[PDB]
Amino acid sequence: TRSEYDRGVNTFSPEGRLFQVEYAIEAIKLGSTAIGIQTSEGVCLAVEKRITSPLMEPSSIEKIVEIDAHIGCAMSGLIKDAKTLIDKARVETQNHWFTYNETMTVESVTQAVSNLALQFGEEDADPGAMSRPFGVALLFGGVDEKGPQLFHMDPSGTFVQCDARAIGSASEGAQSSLQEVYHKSMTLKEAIKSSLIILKQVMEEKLNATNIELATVQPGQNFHMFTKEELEEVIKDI
Amino acid sequence: IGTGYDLSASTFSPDGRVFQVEYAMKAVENSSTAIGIRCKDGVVFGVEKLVLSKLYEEGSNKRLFNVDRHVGMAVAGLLADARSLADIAREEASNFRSNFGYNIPLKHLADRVAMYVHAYTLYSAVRPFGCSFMLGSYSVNDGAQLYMIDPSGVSYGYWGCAIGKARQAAKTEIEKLQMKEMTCRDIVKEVAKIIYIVHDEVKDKAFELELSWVGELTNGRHEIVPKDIREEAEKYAKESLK
Amino acid sequence: FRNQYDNDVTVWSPQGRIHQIEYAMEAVKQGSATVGLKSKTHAVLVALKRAQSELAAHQKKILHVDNHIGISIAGLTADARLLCNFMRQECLDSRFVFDRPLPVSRLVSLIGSKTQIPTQRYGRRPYGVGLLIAGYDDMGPHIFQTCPSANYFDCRAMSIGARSQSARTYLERHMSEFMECNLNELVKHGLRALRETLPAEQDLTTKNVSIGIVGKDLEFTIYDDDDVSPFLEGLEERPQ
Amino acid sequence: RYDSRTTIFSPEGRLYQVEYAMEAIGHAGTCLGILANDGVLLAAERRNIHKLLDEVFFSEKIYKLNEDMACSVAGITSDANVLTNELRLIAQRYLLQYQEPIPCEQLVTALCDIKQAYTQFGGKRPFGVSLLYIGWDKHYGFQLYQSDPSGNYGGWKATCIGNNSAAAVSMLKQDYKEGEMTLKSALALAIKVLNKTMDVSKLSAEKVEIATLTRENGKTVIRVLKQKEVEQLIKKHEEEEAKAEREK
Amino acid sequence: SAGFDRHITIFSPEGRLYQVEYAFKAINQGGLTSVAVRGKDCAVIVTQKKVPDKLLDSSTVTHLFKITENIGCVMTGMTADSRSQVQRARYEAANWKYKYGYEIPVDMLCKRIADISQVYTQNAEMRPLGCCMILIGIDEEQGPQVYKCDPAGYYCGFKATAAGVKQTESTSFLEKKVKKKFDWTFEQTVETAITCLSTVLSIDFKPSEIEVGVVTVENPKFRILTEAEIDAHLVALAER
Amino acid sequence: SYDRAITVFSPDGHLFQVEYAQEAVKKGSTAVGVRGRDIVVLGVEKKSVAKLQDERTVRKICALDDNVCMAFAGLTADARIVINRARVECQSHRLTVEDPVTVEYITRYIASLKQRYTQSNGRRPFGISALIVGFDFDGTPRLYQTDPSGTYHAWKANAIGRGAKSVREFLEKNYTDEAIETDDLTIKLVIKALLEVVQSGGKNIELAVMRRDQSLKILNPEEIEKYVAEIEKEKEENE
Amino acid sequence: SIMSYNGGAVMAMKGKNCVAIAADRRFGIQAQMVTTDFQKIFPMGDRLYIGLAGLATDVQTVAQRLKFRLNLYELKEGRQIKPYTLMSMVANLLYEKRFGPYYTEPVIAGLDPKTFKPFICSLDLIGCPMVTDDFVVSGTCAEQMYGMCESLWEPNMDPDHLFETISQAMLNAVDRDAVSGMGVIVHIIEKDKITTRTLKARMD
Amino acid sequence: ERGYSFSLTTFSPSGKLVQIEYALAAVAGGAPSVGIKAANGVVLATEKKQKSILYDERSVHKVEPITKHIGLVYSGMGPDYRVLVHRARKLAQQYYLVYQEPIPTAQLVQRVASVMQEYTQSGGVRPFGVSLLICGWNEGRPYLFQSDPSGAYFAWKATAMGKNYVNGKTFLEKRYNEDLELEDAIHTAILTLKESFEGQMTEDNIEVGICNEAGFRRLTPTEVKDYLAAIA
Repeated sequence: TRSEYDRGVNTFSPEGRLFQVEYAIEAIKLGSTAIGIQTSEGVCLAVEKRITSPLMEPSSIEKIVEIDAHIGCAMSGLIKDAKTLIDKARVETQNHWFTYNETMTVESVTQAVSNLALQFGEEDADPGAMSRPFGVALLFGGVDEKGPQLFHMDPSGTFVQCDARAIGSASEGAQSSLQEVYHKSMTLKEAIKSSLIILKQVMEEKLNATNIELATVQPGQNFHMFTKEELEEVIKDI
Repeated sequence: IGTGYDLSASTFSPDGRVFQVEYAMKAVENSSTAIGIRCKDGVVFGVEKLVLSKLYEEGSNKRLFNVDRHVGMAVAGLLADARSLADIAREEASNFRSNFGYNIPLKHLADRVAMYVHAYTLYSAVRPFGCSFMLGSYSVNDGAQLYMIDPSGVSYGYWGCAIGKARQAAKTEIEKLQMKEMTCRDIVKEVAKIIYIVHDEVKDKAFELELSWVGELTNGRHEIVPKDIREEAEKYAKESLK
Repeated sequence: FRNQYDNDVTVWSPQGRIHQIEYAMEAVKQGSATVGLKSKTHAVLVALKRAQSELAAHQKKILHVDNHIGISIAGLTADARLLCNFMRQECLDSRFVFDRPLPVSRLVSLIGSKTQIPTQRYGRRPYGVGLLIAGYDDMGPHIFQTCPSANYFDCRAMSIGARSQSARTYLERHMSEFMECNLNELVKHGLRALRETLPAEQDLTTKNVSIGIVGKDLEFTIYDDDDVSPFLEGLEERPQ
Repeated sequence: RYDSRTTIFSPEGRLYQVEYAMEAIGHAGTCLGILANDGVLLAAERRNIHKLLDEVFFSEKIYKLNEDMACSVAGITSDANVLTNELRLIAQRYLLQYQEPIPCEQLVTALCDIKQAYTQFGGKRPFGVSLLYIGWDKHYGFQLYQSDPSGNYGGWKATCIGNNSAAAVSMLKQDYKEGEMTLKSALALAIKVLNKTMDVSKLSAEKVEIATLTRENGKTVIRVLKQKEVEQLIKKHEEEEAKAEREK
Repeated sequence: SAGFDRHITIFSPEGRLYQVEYAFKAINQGGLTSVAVRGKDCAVIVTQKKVPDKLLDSSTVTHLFKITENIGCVMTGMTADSRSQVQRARYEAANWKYKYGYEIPVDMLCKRIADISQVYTQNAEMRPLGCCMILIGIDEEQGPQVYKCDPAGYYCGFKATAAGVKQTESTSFLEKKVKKKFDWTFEQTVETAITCLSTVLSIDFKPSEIEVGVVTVENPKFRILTEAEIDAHLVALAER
Repeated sequence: SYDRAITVFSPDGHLFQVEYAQEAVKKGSTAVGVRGRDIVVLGVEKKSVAKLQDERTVRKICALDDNVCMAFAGLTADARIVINRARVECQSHRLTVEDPVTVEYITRYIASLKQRYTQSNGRRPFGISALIVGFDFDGTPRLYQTDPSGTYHAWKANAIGRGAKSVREFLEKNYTDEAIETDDLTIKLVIKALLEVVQSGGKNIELAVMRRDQSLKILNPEEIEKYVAEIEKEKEENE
Repeated sequence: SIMSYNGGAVMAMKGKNCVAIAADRRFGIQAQMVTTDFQKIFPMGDRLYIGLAGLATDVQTVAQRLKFRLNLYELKEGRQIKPYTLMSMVANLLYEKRFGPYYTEPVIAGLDPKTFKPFICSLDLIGCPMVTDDFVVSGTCAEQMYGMCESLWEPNMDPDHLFETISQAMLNAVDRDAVSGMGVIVHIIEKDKITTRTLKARMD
Repeated sequence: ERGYSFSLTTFSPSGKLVQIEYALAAVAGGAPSVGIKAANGVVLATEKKQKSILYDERSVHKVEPITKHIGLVYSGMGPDYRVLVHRARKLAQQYYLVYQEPIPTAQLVQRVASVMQEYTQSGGVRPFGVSLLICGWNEGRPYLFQSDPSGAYFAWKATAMGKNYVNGKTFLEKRYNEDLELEDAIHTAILTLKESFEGQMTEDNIEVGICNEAGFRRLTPTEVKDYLAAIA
């Protein structure tokens, strides 16, 4: 009889599981597929748009956003949940650029965001905060003093450094494909080609310019989201 | 069985009893056994501690605390509960010293701690402290007192009492001991043999005995039995337990 | 349902148990194993790192809180992390107000006091994280294991987590050397313990193990694949 | 089911507690008001006058709020009193802040906001009171607004709320000539509506509670019809009904 | 019909507060009994004592206490609720003395503490302290008073009152004695109390099993009748 | 089960209270807004007042600021509350930064308000969807839809309420670049979309047009008959 | 010198079955002159009027909060406020801010609603209630009006005689001070008529 | 209908709050009390009968004064009545302090109604199981009011609630006349107590208070005995 423990996050299963947190985890699969890959030359983030109507403004739907010029993001889950998460992340990065006047590392970015996360069952919510686990899985990538770095965040608050992680509806299959398609010496161009290959194999529709949002972060330049022409260039090869 | 009435501590029974404190009684009786005896010029304490794993160091989960310099702390029940109750009692004694400027009487400390443990018995958002603890002290101008306070909240005065799975058993074999006359030297022996006979060896084996006392023998100061007197008590036990 | 007595920590069973506390206790049995050993002047924490997938890094299980005191987590990431920030804040407050390191026994006592409040009061879920505490103070090394029942034990060793009974019985076989061992000897003993936890098909690789060592003059330092390399070079082969 | 606290949403989207607060007004006394060319009035039913009520009151269903604001109440007595007191507080707070009598629409919206806040959040039962505010303002002359326990409102020139409200309002809209009734014809229409909607062959003036609002000589006067006046009006309508039936 | 006996703040059909009656029945759960008798210028309180073993300290197990230097108290029920309620009563009496500069009359003390218990039973944040109270004292221009308070916050003065397991029979015996309209001198009041207890219990108790307190006009201090005087009184009753 | 709790994830990862509040909009009324080259239009189905309702106070279309407007679908009390809060926030934003509030800012504020109203128990979500329209400082036409889930999105021409799917498909089939060349073409499109669901025409439709900072005047019920004469004329013109 | 920061002059009078209240019309800062339409006398009813003396803005604030609370009371009770309740009410309104005192010394006057017995009252800055059977003044001209109303008033004074006495008293009293003056408004109220006037004194 | 008779913040699908009705049912089971408004004053009485004459009747009083001219009686719970008396005294004295004038009884009834309906606003706090009878004289007029656990308040020429209230109300409506005198009002009140007293009222078995132009005063036992003898 699980039913007595799913009601509420502050319950413990006979197997010691957090059923509310597990449901939040599974709620990630409701979101669109997001794939990020880490290479020596940088990190690239590929996502699916899942456009509901051609009359939609594609700029509104945001699967990848900028927390700071040196770092990038990817989302899978509730739009508003991730909106609060990203706003907090940007506020935190400016907090660091205020306190230490430096660019704060991506591992610390996911540290602070996970600090905002996993706070659902915390008494400090008296002013007002999450009474429910945050329902978005986060993909953080960028370049810091340790070179290019990509971190995947779990709505439970867990983070892990991942060379190539896939979140969203097709996380299992995309991860399985990335398992054999990834090599350590992969160049940025061939990595992005492989990422769009995985998206093509995974996405429910054909790949056009309005089906993919593409992002890149390299030590040289700042965060660049691929424009329409850059997206066409990177998709015409595939 | 009272179903529908024992989900909270603020709900009475058709017979008129809070089943939460009765379940705390049950938990205490399902816990370890601790005896204490008040001598002519002080009080002594004894804990039967089961070594659940030899991997545990000796002195782990120390159970004979000392709330104040002249007040000890023996307790049976939940170790987390024991530590929380000890901490609130220590804060109470420190507040008493800060506000009133002298040592806290054992009866007054027992009254304050019983009131506080009651304050966790009758609410709904909290749970009664499911642990029974001992209060012992020796004052040159007041005397010696002993008190047992269970999660029910009743702080009664016992000459020397026991709590645990051998409550009635320890009552039977502590009744035969004459108490009021001899001092700690002739009482530690009785405590040691009592603790070593109440414990069951076929089931729930692997126990060690730790002891503590307060009195003028250490200048009204609670401390564990000295290692020499400790091994002497163990030797009297092994001789007497034959 | 007769188990209506396990929906909150503030209700007792008819037999006098808090089944929610017991479920929290069993929760840390899910996490990966972690065993600690302590010498005359050195205490080691060795844990088995786990990864979500082989294409991603292994989950860190050894956490540094202060130069002299270190912790190892096994259980929920959220609760363990919160306990870690609480530990760091308290250790700093001790260094600021007393200029002396937080005693291991005192630190574990405040840990018990902090984690008892969720067990006693409605609201916060019980801290379901098994913590292995290894530090150094006046009477030398200490190993403290804080069970998620808001209880702690002074132990010569402990393995907490998945299949930790194998390491427990390994240490039960091998007390007789723990006290008199040096760094390398205790490290290899701990590695054999984890190898006992680990099944046949798997072995303690560089990415698989995490080692944390503290001592009288040596701070709580955690080693990684390249850092565990000299320590595993002295490691023997699995007796299979 | 979804009949728990008001902060719930039925799968079809309905707010069942708010729905019940709606239908609960059908148990309240019947009160109406209509908008005349140069006057506005409130007619209400005194459902409970058994034998021994002292009638130590100026009006029961009709409550005055301000030199320009008056309303009729329909709901639980406790929530009725609370709503009236909050109406007074808000109207006079606006007067103190702005040195002008509060516009009827503004005060109505203030009440509606409070009522919504009492069903929007907080786990508090919504005010089960439906109001009929009557008043004058220089912006729109004479205005009549029909409140709602849900927190909505509407500007109406003819509206009845209480028991047997549906039939009353149906016949009222059947027999309403907008823009061409004075105070006298409006009084006659209200009396006829009461005749048709109450459970009495001959309604007594005691069971009837009428207050009229009229602006004259630069000032707005709110008066409840005195017993002599209300009895004269009811007897006039009674002989008018007699005239109608003898002609028929 | 039923099912409304779960919350203190829930009105059952027919407007019956079940849980309050549940607390009143919990008063009896202590298993003891107590009676109070008042004379022209005296008020005697006597209560039974049950000792499971000699192992307890009889000097601390008293069931009657002293609120202020002239106001004494006796009560029964759950002993923890008993001591909490006497602590609250002493707090209230001290606050009254602080604020108003003169000793609390028995009627006002009962009224205030009954108001406290009413507030307890009116809001669902409190278990309504399931122990009944009997308060005694002397007041100028009115003489001795005996007042009773209950968990419901219902307070009333009594010429004679009772509580415990034998409430109804003790009250019937009290009525049988008071209908004879006799002056009830101090020794006579004490003996009526002892006879009531002995007959309703049918035990003819040894003098060591009863604690007695008395307040008189010549002795406004609440005097706990010591072993010597209770022996004198009740063995005199025996021979008388 | 998992439905009667605002902040409890279902086993399949749904906050069912949020989706029920979202569905509550579908029981409102059709409200379609289109943004043109220099104009933005709001077409809403008007409830035909029976005999006595004062149409002056049945406001379905309201302007938050002189540079933004909005139409709502859902419970009117919630819409009134959010209107008051959002216009108060527009004024406070002008207090803080002195420049006119951009449509993005006010839409983000509305979405955040709805979201903070749907993340804790004891607070029922705002069961209203609002179409935000207006021009920025540089006069760019932007239109936003806010969803009771607390999210917002940029729509070139969207419809909400009952029958919003039919209007959506109609706009998909008829929204062209040349259909917004002139103000009259945008008007023709919006009245066509309206009469798709409210086929009675004439009354039961309200329109509002915002040009490049004209402080929009709602089309008054003299040229709605004129504009529907134009619509019927073009309608018999292509057929 | 806080009184001199704006100044003012008010006086209240009663006669036989009638009341007369008079007030200054000047508004000006402690040194410079600005306007002459300041309202120190305020209608708390058909036959109730209150005169205020103190800081100009403090006067207006206390008048407005008084009107708010008085309309609240009138709506709560439905009856006309009987002037002794008004005097206690104004005393409370001033006193409830003892540690933050409004440096305003007001005055009231009226008649009993039932027996038509005139009543006047005086209030202090921190709110000391006071009632006189003859007269009361407040403002910057307290000494002169006090003295000459002591030397001029007679008991049981007829309504026309009441108007003449108040007019002469207020004019010849305001002739003796400068910060308060340049136009005085006189309000005589009787149970039958309310004749609102403004006596022609010097404009200087 | 059962799932809604458990909280004070949920509306029953058909009617209204059921906990209020249950509080009213608790009220109707209390001690009978009758109040009568005469031309020149008001009278309210109640029965103090209780078993175990050991009880001190003088110890507690069911009729208490709120100020020099306002008195009240109840029917239902005792401690809730005491709490209501305390709150009413505090409110009336606050009004006195603010206005320095004896509190009109209409405002007192309104304020006490507000305070008792406050307990009905939210869950976790039960409504008062007590109904109030308010007697008062002011502006040459005797006022009689009833205050409800629901916070409703209404006027009464003469009413009676508590046990057997329907029979008492029928008796009153078959007895009361608008030109009743104070002494005859007391006679009618004692007769109303009698027709369902069940056990031969004594001087102390009942408790009656009276209010008039000279304020409110609870009748002393001697006058109660005299009136009981006069009625016989």
